[PDB]
Amino acid sequence: SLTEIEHLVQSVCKSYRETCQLRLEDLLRQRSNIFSREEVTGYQRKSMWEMWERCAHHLTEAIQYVVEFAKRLSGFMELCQNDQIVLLKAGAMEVVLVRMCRAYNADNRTVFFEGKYGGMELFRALGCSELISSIFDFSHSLSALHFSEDEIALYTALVLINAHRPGLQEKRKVEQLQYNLELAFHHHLHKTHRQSILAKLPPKGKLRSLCSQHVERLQIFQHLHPIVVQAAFPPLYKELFS
Ligand SMILES: O=C(O)c1ccc(OCc2c(-c3c(Cl)cccc3C(F)(F)F)noc2-c2cn[nH]c2)cc1
Repeated sequence: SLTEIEHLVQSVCKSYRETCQLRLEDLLRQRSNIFSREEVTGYQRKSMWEMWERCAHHLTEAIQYVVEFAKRLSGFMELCQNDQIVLLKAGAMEVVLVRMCRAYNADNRTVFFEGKYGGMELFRALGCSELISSIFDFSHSLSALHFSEDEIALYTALVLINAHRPGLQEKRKVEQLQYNLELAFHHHLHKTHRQSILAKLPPKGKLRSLCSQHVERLQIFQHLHPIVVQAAFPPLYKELFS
């Protein structure tokens, strides 16, 4: 079924376009819009816990857009609730981290944060310089790929739809969706002469490690200074918060 695979491509790309938060052309056009030294100092002088509150809410919103992305993938809603949650819990943050490279400018090592670009020194008050370096380095490695929007869409669909996540109840069902998405992805890369990015994708385990460190830090902050979540997905909220 040739056009069926081209269908799933069009349905993944449309779900991505509807949930990607900012258009790539907006992010690229804003690259010259950079925080001043005075603006950077204002961020650096904020409380740890205020910068935590800002970052936690940006990350919560980002996760919620990823959940909406997943929900709009043909086949995801047909999975059982348990498996939907298993996949989102394990992979939604991984997708957020991947999505970050669109907002990263490798020319000057800045990210688009709250309306302008700035470097990692913007986040000094968080006292997480190791994790922030690891996030910036990761986005720096991905930015070298010059990911197109469809490549990020199909790749992040596969970050989510991974039949190897422990605890799946209907594994064959997740496998079917996974194989169809893998075919869609490989067909698209062939069509665009972009198969060369396959060897350049992050090693399996690299994204897992960075996300587990990231989520562990967020859980520590949340334990010390809980934020109020505008909760839209009760079964998933219940798995992350306590
Ligand atoms: O609207 C809903 O109902 C809703 C919204 C977000 C949800 O979780 C966000 C999240 C966080 C996070 C974030 Cl973003 C910010 C602060 C603290 C955490 C913590 F404490 F959980 F670590 N970290 O990891 C995830 C995650 C990984 N996979 N899925 C989610 C869940 C449900």
